This record gives sequence, C-alpha cells and structure tokens, in this order.
Amino acid sequence: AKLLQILNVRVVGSGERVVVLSHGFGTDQSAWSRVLPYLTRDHRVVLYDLVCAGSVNPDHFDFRRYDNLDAYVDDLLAILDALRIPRCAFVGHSVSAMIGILASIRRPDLFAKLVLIGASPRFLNDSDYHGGFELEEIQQVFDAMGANYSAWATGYAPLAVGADVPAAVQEFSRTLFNMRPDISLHVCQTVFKTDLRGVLGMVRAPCVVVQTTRDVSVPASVAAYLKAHLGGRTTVEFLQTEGHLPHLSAPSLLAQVLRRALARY
Repeated sequence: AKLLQILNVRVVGSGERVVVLSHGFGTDQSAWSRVLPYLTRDHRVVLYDLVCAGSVNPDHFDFRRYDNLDAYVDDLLAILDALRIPRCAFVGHSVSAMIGILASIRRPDLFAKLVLIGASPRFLNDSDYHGGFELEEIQQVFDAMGANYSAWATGYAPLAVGADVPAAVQEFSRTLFNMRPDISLHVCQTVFKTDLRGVLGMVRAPCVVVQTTRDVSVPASVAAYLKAHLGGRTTVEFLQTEGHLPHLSAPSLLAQVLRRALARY
C-alpha cells in the first residue's frame, strides 16, 4: 500500500469494468492523458508510474532489485492487490507490454484482456527472428546514452515519435529528460536482455496487438509473430499512423481502437 503513493497511483472513471494503463520507457502516466477521457465514462481506470519514471522519487530505484522485469510485475500485482481488484483489462506500452504478458502468466484469472502497444517479445535480432536491433547497434546506443544523455535523448525523441509531430516530440522529450540518466540506461538494458518468446504460448488471456505503420523499435513482422505464438485469442489492430508512441502522436486514432477493445471482456 506504500506503493500506492510511491508509484503515483490514480484511479479515475466509474463502473464495474477496471482498466489498467501502464506506460513505457521515457514517459510517465501523463502520456495517457489524451486517450483517458474516452475510457472514464465506461471504465474504472487505474494509472500508475513505473518505478523508473522521472515522476517517481529516484530514492526508490533499486538497481539490483529491478534487474529483471519480474520485479516490475511484482509492483503491478502489488498495486492491484492493495486496491483489492481481482479482475481487469490491462493496456501496456513497450516494456509494459512485456510486464503485462508476464503478469497474465503469473495470474491468469486477474487479467481478462491485454492490449499491447509498441509491443515486442524481444527487441534484439536472433537467427531468423527480426527484433529490430543487432547487439552491436544497441551497444552503440548504450555508449551514447552513457557519454552524453542529453545529446542522445534529443536524437532519439523524434525517431521514437516517428511521424513529424513536433508537439509529441516536445512532450516525449520532456519526460525523457526527467529521467536520471543512469536509471534510463539501466531500464533500457533490462528491456533489451528480456526475451519472452519462450513463454508466449503460456498466455491464455485474449489479446489485442496494436500495430502502427512503422516503429523504429518494432518491425512490422512482430505483430504477426505475437498473433502466431500467443496462447490466447489474439487480434492485430492496424493503426494508420507512423511511430512508436501513438498515444502521444495519434491519440484520436488510438482511442477508437481502445474503445472497441475494451467494450467487453
């Protein structure tokens, strides 16, 4: 319950149906602000910040504890348990999509549905598997993050947004710069050493995978791979927009998909 304040948990909206919104790298829960009004008349929406968000006291970031995504899963499950919520839908972006997958395997009855955005089970390439990055490529990135975080961040923000939407680049850059550089590097490293391919088949929750036209971190082939190997009923929704952060750059397009996906579960 101490976690509820530490991770800035907010519950808004009304009703029986609970929806958790879980953000990805470089933002906090405010990234959901524009799609949020489409959900709160019909749902009780739970928002929180990952421990690595700049909006969380850096005093709480335990490098050794958060060395794997299971620690993040522990936080999610602890929040839901403290709120006494036995059933929900879960919307996860990027690292939170991985967290959601792991959590649904841990507690199948708790997650009635998953919605995965900017999602991948593995961001590194492997033999015949296209994740998007070679080891050498991301190691070059990690070098840059470590040498000059500000310079790296300025370069990454428009790539992540993808589409030429200056306001989204500005907004993403804002929260990206709010992260402590060493925590930022650590979380990225944790994500890039994660590989969930082996356990996708264990998932039993129905799942919607949201695909954009181009994502610097998620090849177009990943969505079909997820659909093929996830063990529940999986549908790919195609979002007609470019980038990794459609909740920031194309909130109108995304919101309508979220509405359909969360109408019943």
